[PDB]
Amino acid sequence: VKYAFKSDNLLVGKSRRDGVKASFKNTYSTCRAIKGMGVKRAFAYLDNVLNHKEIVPFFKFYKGVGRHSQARGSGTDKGRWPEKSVVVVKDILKQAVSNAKHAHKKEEDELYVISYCVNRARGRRRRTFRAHGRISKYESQPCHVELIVGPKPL
Amino acid sequence: MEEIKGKTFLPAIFVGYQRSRAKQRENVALVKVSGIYTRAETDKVLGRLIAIIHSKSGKPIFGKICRPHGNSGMVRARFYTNLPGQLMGHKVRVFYDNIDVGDRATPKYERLYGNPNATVTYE
Amino acid sequence: IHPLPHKIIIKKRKNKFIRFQSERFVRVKPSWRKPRGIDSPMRHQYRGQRPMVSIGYGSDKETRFMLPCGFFKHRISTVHELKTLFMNNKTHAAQIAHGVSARSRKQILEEAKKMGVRVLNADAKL
Amino acid sequence: MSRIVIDCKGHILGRLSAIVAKELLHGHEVALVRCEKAIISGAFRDVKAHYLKKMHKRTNFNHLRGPFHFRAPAEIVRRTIRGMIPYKTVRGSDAMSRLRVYDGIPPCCARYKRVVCPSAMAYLCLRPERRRCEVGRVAHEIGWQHAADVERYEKRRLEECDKWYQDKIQIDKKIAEAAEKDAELQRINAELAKY
RNA sequence: CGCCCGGCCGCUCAAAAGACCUGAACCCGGCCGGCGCCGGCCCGCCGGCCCCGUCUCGAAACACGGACCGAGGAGCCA
RNA sequence: GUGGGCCCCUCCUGGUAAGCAGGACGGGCGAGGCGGGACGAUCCGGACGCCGGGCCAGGGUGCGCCGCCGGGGCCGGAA
RNA sequence: GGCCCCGGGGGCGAAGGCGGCGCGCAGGCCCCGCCGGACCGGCCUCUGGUGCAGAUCUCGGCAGCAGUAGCGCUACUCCGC
RNA sequence: ACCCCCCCCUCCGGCCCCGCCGCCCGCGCCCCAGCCCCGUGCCCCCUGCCCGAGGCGGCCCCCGCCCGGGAGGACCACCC
Ligand SMILES: [K+]
Ligand SMILES: [K+]
Ligand SMILES: [K+]
Ligand SMILES: [K+]
Ligand SMILES: [K+]
Ligand SMILES: [K+]
Ligand SMILES: [K+]
Ligand SMILES: [K+]
Ligand SMILES: [K+]
Ligand SMILES: [K+]
Ligand SMILES: [K+]
Ligand SMILES: [K+]
Ligand SMILES: [K+]
Ligand SMILES: [K+]
Ligand SMILES: [K+]
Ligand SMILES: [K+]
Ligand SMILES: [K+]
Ligand SMILES: [K+]
Ligand SMILES: [K+]
Ligand SMILES: [K+]
Ligand SMILES: [K+]
Ligand SMILES: [Mg+2]
Ligand SMILES: [Mg+2]
Ligand SMILES: [Mg+2]
Ligand SMILES: [Mg+2]
Ligand SMILES: [Mg+2]
Ligand SMILES: [Mg+2]
Ligand SMILES: [Mg+2]
Ligand SMILES: [Mg+2]
Ligand SMILES: [Mg+2]
Ligand SMILES: [Mg+2]
Repeated sequence: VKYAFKSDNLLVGKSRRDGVKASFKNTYSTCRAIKGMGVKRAFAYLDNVLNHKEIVPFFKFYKGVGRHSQARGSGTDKGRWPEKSVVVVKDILKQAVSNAKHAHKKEEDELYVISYCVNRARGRRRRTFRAHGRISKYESQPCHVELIVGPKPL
Repeated sequence: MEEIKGKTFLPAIFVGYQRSRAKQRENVALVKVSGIYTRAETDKVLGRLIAIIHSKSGKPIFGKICRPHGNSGMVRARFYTNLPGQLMGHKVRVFYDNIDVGDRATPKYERLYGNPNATVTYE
Repeated sequence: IHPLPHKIIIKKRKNKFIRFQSERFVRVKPSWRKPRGIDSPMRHQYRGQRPMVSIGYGSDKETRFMLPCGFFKHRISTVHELKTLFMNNKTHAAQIAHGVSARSRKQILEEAKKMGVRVLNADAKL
Repeated sequence: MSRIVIDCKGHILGRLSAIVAKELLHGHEVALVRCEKAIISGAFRDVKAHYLKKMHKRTNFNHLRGPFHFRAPAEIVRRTIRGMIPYKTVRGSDAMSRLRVYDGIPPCCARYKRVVCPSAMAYLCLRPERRRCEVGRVAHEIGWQHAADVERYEKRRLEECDKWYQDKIQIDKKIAEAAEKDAELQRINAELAKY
C-alpha cells in the first residue's frame, strides 16, 4: 500500500501504519488538526488533547459532534477529544521524526508536519440481532494512516 | 487603443441583441445613437464604422452600422466577432473620420462561408 | 507532399449529436439513439431540446471524408500494400496501422518517401 | 458617465418611474431628490385606500417571509421602480445598484445640477378637474415618522441658498463681462455659421 | 545489510508480479484549479429548457415502476 | 395495425341544468414542430431537411419586453 | 471456409485499460501518449444462444442517512497493581 | 365611530458618536407659478473625445480566548 505523497528533491521523514483498529473519521480529524505544526508543539498539543486541555476541531464529519468552549478560535464551534486516535498518531509521528533525524542529522527544531493521508480499510464483520427474528450487521471502520515530516512550507 | 487614440467620435450604447419574446439572435446588436430620434435621421449614421471596448485585454472590436430598427432612431450593427452578454449597457463609438482597418470590421459568416469559391490553394 | 486545391470544407454541425438525458445517468451512454417514448419531449421536438439527427446535415459529396490537410486516407500495414494502393495516386495519403512495429515502420517510411507519399503518423515511435 | 439628478417635485410617479428604469438599464447613474413632492392622480382618499389594501397582504404563517411595505416616499418610489426592473437577474441588480432616492435635498446632492422631465409632470399630464395628491401626505397617513423634520430642514436650506443666489448674481456679471476674449469670438462666429 | 524502537532504507527479479495476471464502474482520502443541458460570444453574461418509461380521449402530475454501479436478461428451433 | 376516442363550428334529442348523457355534414387533436392568445392536447395564424439574406400572417407597439405616431369623438351579471 | 506477390500484423510490444485529436447525418470507425505483457485481424462467401435504462428484473459490490438510533435482574470502593 | 394608522411596549440587519490610533475617490448649487404663462415656444448635447490637487461631498481600515463561579444554563452562549 503505497505512499500518496510523491514530492521529489526534498528531504523528508516518512511513517505509516496500515489497517488500524481505530475510527476512520476520528483519526482523519486528528491528523488534519495537527497538519502544519512544528513537531515539538504537535507533541505538546497531542498530550494536551489526551489531558482535555485542548480539542480536535471537526471539519467534514460533524453531525452529532457537540459544540464546546475550547473551539472558540478555530473556524468552527465543534470538536472532540479522540483518545485512541491520539495514541496512534503520536506513535506514527515518533516513527517519522526518528526516521528523519537518523537519515540526516536534522533537529526537531527545523522539522514540521507537511503532509498526511488517511483512507478507509476493510472492516471486521460481526453481527447483531434485531426484533421479529431478523439479523443485521455490526461492522467497524478501520483506517490506513501515513504521515510526512520535513522543512517549512513556502 | 494605440490606433484609435486621437479619433473623436459621436456616442452610442449597446442595449441588447435582436430578439422576440421567444427567440434571440446574437448575430445582430441593437444600438442607440445620441441625437437620433427618428427613423429618417438614421440615414446619416448608416453604413458607418463603429467600435466597442472589451474590458479584458482592453482592446476594441470594430463593426459597421447596417440598418434601422423601429421608428425611433435605433439601429442594427454587426461586429467583427459577436458580442458577449457582459458588455451590455456599455458605450459604442461612432467615428466622425475614416480609418482603414482592412478586413477587421466585417462579420465572421461574411469573412468565411461568404462563397467566393475560395479554393484552399496550398501554395 | 501537397494535394491539389479543392473547394472550401464546410461542416454543417461542429459538435456531436448526444443522447437524450445522458447527462443525468452514468448508466446511459452518450452514443446516439432515436427517441421512441409516447410522452418523449425530444421526440416531440419542443423548443429548447437537443437537436435531432437527419440526412439534412450530410456533407457535400466532393469534400466528404477529406482530412483537414486536403488528402483522403488509406490505412496500410505492409510495403506491398503501400506500393499497390499508391501506384499513381494524387488524392490519398497513407497511414500506418497501429500494430506495426518500429523495425518495419522504418522500411515503410523509406519506401513512402521514395514514392512521394505523405504519411500522417510519421513520428509515432521516434 | 456623469450622474443625472432629477428633482421629483411636480412629476407623476408611474411616468417618472418608467423613464428612470429605462435610463438605468442603459448603464446610467441616477439620483432623485424631493420624493415627497411627487404626485399620484386621483382623490387622496382613493390613493389612501389603495395603499392600505396593499398593506393587508402578508404571509399568513410568518410575516418575516412576507412582502415588506415601506412607509417613506423615497422607498415607495424605489419599490415602484423595482416593479419595472427585472431585479432577480445580475443585470437587474446592477441597474438597482445604480439608483439613489431621497426625501428632501441632502448635502451629498446639494451642489448637483438638477433637471426635470416635463412630459411626465402633472401640470402637463392631468386635466384641470382631475384630483391629485402628493406622496408625502399618503406616507404620513400610512406611518412615516419624519414629515416635520424634512420641512424644517427644507426651510433652513432654502433660506441659505436664497442668500447664495445674491452673490451668484454679481459673480455672473463678472463672468459675463468676458466679451473680451477674442480667442472666443473667433470661434463664436464659427458657431454662428453653423447655427 | 544497516538504522530506530512495527517503521524506514535498501535486497531477489525483466518486473514486485510481495499473496499475488490485467485491475473498469459506482463510491471515497491527500495536493492543485474553479463555483445542470442547448446556442452565441472565450467564459460569465444574455436567451430557450417540467421526469423518463407506460396504459390512456388526455400525464410534470397528488396515477404506477425506478438510491447508485457492473455483469446477465426476452420471436430461436421442429 | 385498428374495431375504449375526444374536441370545435353549425343542426338537433332527454334533462332545472352540467366540464351531463345520446345523434348529423365539414374540420381538428389523436399522430402536427413554429409564433400569438400571461398561463392550456383541440382557439387565432401557419403545418416541419441543414443554413445566409429579404418580405411579412395572426397579435400587438408606457417600463418589465422586440415594436408608433398623427387625426375626430366619449370618458362575470338580471328585473 | 478463403485471400492478404518471395507470402497478412505481433516482446523493436498482441488483446484489454485511462486520457486526447481526426473522420462519418448517424449507428460507429481510425490514430497518438501512458499503463499492460501474448496473441490479433481488413475484404469475399457461410452460420447464430448476435446489440439494454427500465421487467416491485437476477447475482454481486456498495452510498447518503451517520460517528446517527442504540449499549429487567439494588453496588461498588481503597491498596498490592 | 368597540373599526383603521401612529405612540407606548418586544425583537432588531445596518449605522452613528467616543476611546488607542494611516489610505483611496469625484469636480455639477436659485426659488416659485401655469385661467399671467411677465415676455417664454431654451440650454446641455466631448467622461476623454485631453479632463485631472485646496473648499465641498464620499470611501477603506480600527479592537481575544482558555480557565473558575453565577442572579445564567441541554451542549453552547450570557453576566461577573
Ligand atoms: K452518461
Ligand atoms: K402521449
Ligand atoms: K402502465
Ligand atoms: K391498466
Ligand atoms: K380512458
Ligand atoms: K409521462
Ligand atoms: K400519458
Ligand atoms: K395532479
Ligand atoms: K404534483
Ligand atoms: K412532484
Ligand atoms: K394513467
Ligand atoms: K395509488
Ligand atoms: K396498475
Ligand atoms: K412515480
Ligand atoms: K332531472
Ligand atoms: K398526422
Ligand atoms: K392530423
Ligand atoms: K454461439
Ligand atoms: K440513521
Ligand atoms: K390591526
Ligand atoms: K397602550
Ligand atoms: Mg437485539
Ligand atoms: Mg427468534
Ligand atoms: Mg493485481
Ligand atoms: Mg419506488
Ligand atoms: Mg449487460
Ligand atoms: Mg364528457
Ligand atoms: Mg407561450
Ligand atoms: Mg422597448
Ligand atoms: Mg439472447
Ligand atoms: Mg425500454
